[PDB]
Amino acid sequence: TKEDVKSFLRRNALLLLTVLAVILGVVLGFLLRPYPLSPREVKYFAFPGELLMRMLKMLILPLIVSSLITGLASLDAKASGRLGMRAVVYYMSTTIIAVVLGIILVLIIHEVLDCFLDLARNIFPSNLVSAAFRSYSTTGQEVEGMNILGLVVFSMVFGFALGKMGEQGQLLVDFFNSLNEATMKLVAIIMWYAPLGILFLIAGKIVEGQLGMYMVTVIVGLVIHGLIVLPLIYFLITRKNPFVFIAGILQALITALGTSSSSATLPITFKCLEENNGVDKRITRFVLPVGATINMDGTALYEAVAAIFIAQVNQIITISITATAASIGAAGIPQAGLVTMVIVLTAVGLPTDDITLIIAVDWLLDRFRTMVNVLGDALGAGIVEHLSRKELEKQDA
Amino acid sequence: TKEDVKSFLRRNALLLLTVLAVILGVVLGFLLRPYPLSPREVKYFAFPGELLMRMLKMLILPLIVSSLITGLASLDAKASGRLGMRAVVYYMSTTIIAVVLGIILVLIIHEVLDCFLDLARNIFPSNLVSAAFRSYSTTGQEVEGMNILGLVVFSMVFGFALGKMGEQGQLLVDFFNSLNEATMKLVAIIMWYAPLGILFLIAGKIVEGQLGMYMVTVIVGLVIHGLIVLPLIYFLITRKNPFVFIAGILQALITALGTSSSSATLPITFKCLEENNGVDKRITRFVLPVGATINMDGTALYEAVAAIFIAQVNQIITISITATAASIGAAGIPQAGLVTMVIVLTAVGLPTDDITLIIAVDWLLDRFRTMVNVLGDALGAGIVEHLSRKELEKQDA
Amino acid sequence: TKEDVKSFLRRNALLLLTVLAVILGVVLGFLLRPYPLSPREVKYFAFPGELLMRMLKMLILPLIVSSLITGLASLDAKASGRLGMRAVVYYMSTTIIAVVLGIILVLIIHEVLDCFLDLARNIFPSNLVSAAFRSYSTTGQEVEGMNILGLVVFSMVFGFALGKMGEQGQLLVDFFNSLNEATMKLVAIIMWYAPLGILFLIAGKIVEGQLGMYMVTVIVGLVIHGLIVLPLIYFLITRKNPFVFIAGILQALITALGTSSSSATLPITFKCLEENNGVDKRITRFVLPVGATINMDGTALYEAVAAIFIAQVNQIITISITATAASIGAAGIPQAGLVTMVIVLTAVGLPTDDITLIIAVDWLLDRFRTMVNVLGDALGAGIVEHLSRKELEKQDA
Ligand SMILES: COc1ccc([C@@H]2C(C#N)=C(N)OC3=C2C(=O)C[C@@H](c2cccc4ccccc24)C3)cc1
Ligand SMILES: COc1ccc([C@@H]2C(C#N)=C(N)OC3=C2C(=O)C[C@@H](c2cccc4ccccc24)C3)cc1
Ligand SMILES: COc1ccc([C@@H]2C(C#N)=C(N)OC3=C2C(=O)C[C@@H](c2cccc4ccccc24)C3)cc1
Ligand SMILES: N[C@H](C(=O)O)[C@H](OCc1cccc(NC(=O)c2ccc(C(F)(F)F)cc2)c1)C(=O)O
Ligand SMILES: N[C@H](C(=O)O)[C@H](OCc1cccc(NC(=O)c2ccc(C(F)(F)F)cc2)c1)C(=O)O
Ligand SMILES: N[C@H](C(=O)O)[C@H](OCc1cccc(NC(=O)c2ccc(C(F)(F)F)cc2)c1)C(=O)O
Repeated sequence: TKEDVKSFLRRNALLLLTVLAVILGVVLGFLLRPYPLSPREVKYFAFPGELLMRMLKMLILPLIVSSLITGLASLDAKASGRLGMRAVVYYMSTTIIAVVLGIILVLIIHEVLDCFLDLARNIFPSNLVSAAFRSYSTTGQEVEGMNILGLVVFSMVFGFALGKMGEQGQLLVDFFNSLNEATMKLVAIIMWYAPLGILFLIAGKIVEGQLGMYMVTVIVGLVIHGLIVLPLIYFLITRKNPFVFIAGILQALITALGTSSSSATLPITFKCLEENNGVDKRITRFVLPVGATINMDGTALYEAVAAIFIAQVNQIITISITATAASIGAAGIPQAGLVTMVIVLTAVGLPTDDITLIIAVDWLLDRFRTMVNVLGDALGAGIVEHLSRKELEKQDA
Repeated sequence: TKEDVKSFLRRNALLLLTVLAVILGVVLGFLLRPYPLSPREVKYFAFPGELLMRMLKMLILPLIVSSLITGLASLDAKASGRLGMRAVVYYMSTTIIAVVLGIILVLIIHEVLDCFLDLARNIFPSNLVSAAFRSYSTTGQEVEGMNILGLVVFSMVFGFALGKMGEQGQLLVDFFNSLNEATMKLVAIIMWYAPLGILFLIAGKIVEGQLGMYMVTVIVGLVIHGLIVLPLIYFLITRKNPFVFIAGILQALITALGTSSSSATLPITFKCLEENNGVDKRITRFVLPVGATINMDGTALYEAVAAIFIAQVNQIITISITATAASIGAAGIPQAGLVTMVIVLTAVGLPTDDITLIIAVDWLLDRFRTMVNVLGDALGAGIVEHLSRKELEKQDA
Repeated sequence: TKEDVKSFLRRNALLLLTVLAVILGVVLGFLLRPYPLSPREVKYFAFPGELLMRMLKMLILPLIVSSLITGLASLDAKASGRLGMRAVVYYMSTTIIAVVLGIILVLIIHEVLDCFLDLARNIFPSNLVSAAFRSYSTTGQEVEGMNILGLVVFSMVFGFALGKMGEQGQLLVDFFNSLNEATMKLVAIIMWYAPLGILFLIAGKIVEGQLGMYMVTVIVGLVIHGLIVLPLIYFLITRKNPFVFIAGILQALITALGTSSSSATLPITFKCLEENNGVDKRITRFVLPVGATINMDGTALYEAVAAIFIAQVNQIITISITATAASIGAAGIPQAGLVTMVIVLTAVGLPTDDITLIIAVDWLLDRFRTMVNVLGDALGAGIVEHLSRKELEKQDA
């Protein structure tokens, strides 16, 4: 039992390094906490964690495009719809269970139109080159930050258009498969930088009562949905140990607990499922890019608790529907999850000005929130893969 | 005669739908006209027509690039110059007849240097990625809106550079031919959205004497050049019925009567000539992208009438040359045709401040103006195709 | 001797034309010098030289990307490191000899932290499409002008990732080799415009004591390092006549003496080495893109003289290290070499406000400064090619 320890210290050496970086990140951060938290000084200390995010976000653009293009071309007309329906039924339910449990824990223990239009404006981009670095935000009208929604949508219909012309449109698919493979080699390179980054990402961010109880409500709620409810969903589908599957994607969850972005961690998550858990590439390039942008189970729970927590200052159907709708939401400027807090409160009738209270604790919750967002699509991949046994068998020979 | 009606209701079902959308567009627009024409309210009603333009303009960038690249590579050194000379002699004459007839109807019934330099600055782009979403406008110096001129020029010399290296540069040509085909599948998809868009595009834009007579001068002038002069040019070249050819490209003219942009309609025009009229792809990818940006017969007529109409408030050679030069013009910010009205009046000596009069009626004229711009290159394609009998025969085997 | 003159007037006809353009450029410039040097008037006269720079800079982006991608894929794991180590040992020494000689001639005859971070932020781009037209400059935070550093770095690791997957990643390499060849055909086209441009580039820029002696210090210093020291380095490696090699790349040096940018001239330099001097493409696509951005021997000499020249108004180790570090420097906004003058003086302790003195003469020195920057990598190519005899032999069959 205590003899086979060295065989684990050599195998998962980097997995121990990113864990030790989480340990040392708490160490160095609290060590430099008594010193002044000057804006420049903080941003200079949080620079090796900043460099990591630049390498990580540069890799997502040629990843999501090449993923969905080959992902839909390598699937039949009915096979693409089937795999999709299996994923959507999973996405909607996992964002509906997290909101239900999220509403229970808080009730037991404790322009809006222009947003709909901008999302629709972003689903159909006016320019593709622009979409690769610009999103639409009304009131000039194009804000900085890649329009992932417009790219995901275009990549799907373009990829499916290739999968409908076959022989002619094989060249482009063979181009996008080599490009997806090249960025999957680049992710193995940037993988080694992760410990040095995850350290300064959480070391630099810790140098920044009534909220005390709220913090535990969400944290425990996320543990019940993520480490209790979600593994039971996997066992109800595959009948395989999920706590061994989750172990394989640890390097992606540990980084999610640092980066706080399912986007920044999607290339590592892609490697953790294609290499460690050995999931079929045909479904990773399909489920993972969509899942990271739409399936946000960690967000659904946090949006529900925050809406009822501010009600203490002062019709659950108007809150449960909006919090599930906020999870699919990715409009305007890219943020930490506070970008959609105005929309979730206006539709019900709660005070919008009560947001400044939760922002002080939000940053530590964001790290746990992202872990569930990644765990949602990660476990979801196995569930969709197991449910698409016929579709994946027919593709070979 | 009245028995073969159902065989037309099933065949050209979408062509009847876009016509009925033009009918219902007049219906719903005038129905909601008594109500307040509030800025937000109008822009929200004109949203399903707005979404259409986003899908349409996203498709032009990978269309014009792939069109001209394969279009010049699939043609010999002399064959490219020949086909080109046939198109230029046609372009210059169709913009010279429309100005002559345009000058007759109005005379019978009724910095400028920095603009030349910006056009030249835009012919040779400083950066290609920039050119895909930015144009040059002096006084920071790069305005939003794709530099079509710089793309058309580069696409030609890049495509011809591939057509000069052959075997080596075949791979890229085979890539750009699959990409042109993929966006031609995407246009068939967006084709079905057109009725729902063309409805709200003209329904939302109708909720917005001396000019009364001017409006008819241009409208009748356009009918004489477009539906009388232009079909006679086609009959003088092909000796085939043009009123059957124009019927094939109806779905592109009906949309031009809505979108008001030969750019937005170029992907539909590409489908209407490659699928309905059965024109050779080798000349569509050649003539159509250039024709939509340079051959503007509807503009030449409107620029001539507007210049002499403002003279009523108060040397035809100084007006006839500038109005033909305004048609080739595509500099600065993309507009509705009023962007070049300062240039056409300064060179002759007419009052520039008299522009605010015609802008109120310009929007309805723009819809008819574009129809002639599309009809110019559409009929032009057949004429060039028929004139390049030897060049297209030698290319096979 | 005087009989074989016509055989040179027909062969190097364009090389005589660009030389005659340098002659006529001095002629027309001084002819129009008595007239008013109005801002607009100057910019309109310097327009045919302006058009040249637009064609030249549009060609660098698809050149450097395709160059380094095929350049590292067509080399073995150790072969890439070897060729690289040979180039780096050459780069660092040529920037160390130019600073040493630069420090001798001037001493015989006569936030800074935010700059380090921005360079590191630019080495790892956050977005690739952005990197193709945007650089990082702190205090919104992304300035206009292609991030060459981030492109050079990415192009290397992406190209090497293809060279590690072989057969799979051969398609993309065969794509990038056809694209590098296409822009090498486009450079032969733009080559003919060079005389008409180089004329108005130096004709328009000449219409714009204590500094008199400083001007000669640098000019003579550059001649000693470039036309005396550098050819001796080539003879110490190849044992071949360098004054015949330099003659082949004349059309690239003559243009450098006009454009004043090693970027703008890199496509011509690429043609002058691949066509005239007959250097192996395998090392041109390797050494040249890097060399133009990092190896700046003309800058190292000018940075050293300017730092000690301003000391006349008032520890050489603090000046010699910074001037060598300024040569590798390419951060923020693209300039004429004055962008790094604040950094080189703050680290030592010299007055930063004394910059406004040398800017009046800097423009004529810049033209000679660039010639050494181009001559550095041009001669460097031959030296690396000769030093990589084994690596280039093993690549064939
Ligand atoms: C809110 O945004 C999304 C985007 C994608 C999806 C689904 C998904 C996932 N996960 C992936 N990878 O592919 C497809 C999906 C479909 O349901 C539709 C499916 C599909 C089937 C058949 C034809 C198609 C043509 C174009 C695009 C998708 C198509 C592909 C769901 C919601
Ligand atoms: C104002 O802007 C334009 C742009 C294009 C054109 C003509 C055209 C049309 N329509 C198309 N499709 O191709 C060519 C044209 C030529 O006349 C030139 C022709 C050509 C022949 C031979 C070599 C070439 C090399 C580079 C570019 C074009 C070349 C191609 C005319 C005016
Ligand atoms: C300041 O910026 C630079 C960038 C490049 C270089 C060198 C160079 C030149 N000149 C070129 N063409 O390629 C390589 C170089 C290496 O030293 C490293 C070399 C290399 C070898 C092995 C594996 C690599 C993997 C990724 C990138 C480069 C790699 C390639 C030096 C400094
Ligand atoms: N931390 C969460 C959280 O990034 O998944 C989430 O972050 C805020 C947020 C809100 C709405 C949309 C997003 N979108 C992304 O970060 C994103 C996710 C994935 C991609 C993709 F490219 F597909 F990989 C691109 C972008 C993020 C939250 O805190 O609620
Ligand atoms: N409605 C006309 C009218 O778009 O063709 C015309 O619109 C204004 C105008 C003026 C100058 C240039 C343009 N250019 C375009 O709209 C355009 C046309 C074609 C393309 C292309 F990409 F090649 F398809 C790109 C842009 C438009 C007019 O009203 O005179
Ligand atoms: N004239 C010099 C001088 O352009 O090489 C130099 O110009 C200023 C300067 C300073 C720092 C960086 C640069 N970089 C470039 O011009 C540049 C060089 C090469 C490329 C590349 F793309 F690789 F070809 C891109 C950009 C220029 C100087 O005067 O010191």
